[PDB]
Amino acid sequence: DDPIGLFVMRPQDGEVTVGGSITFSARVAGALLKPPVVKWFKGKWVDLSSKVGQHLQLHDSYDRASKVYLFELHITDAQPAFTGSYRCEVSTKDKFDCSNFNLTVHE
Repeated sequence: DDPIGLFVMRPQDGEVTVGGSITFSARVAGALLKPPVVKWFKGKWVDLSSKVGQHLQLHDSYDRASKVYLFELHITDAQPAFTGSYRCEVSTKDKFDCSNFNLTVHE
């Protein structure tokens, strides 16, 4: 099957009800002197780090035992406009990867 890129685990499609909360995440193996770096997007160009607040938070962590980096995107009090196409981009010193996923907000 397909070549192994940077994602140990890719972000998945998600569904949430209006007012609900949902987490998206990515895992990357550290094997690397510096942590991989993540960016989350809505559409081609909206950088969600610019959108952090009552409805959106980001959290990055590392598990020493497994040497895996975890990147989380938390959406809270979901609104209908949050529906759509999203993307996770990860960089290391040597590689770049990305992964597309969708959010659907119901009700």
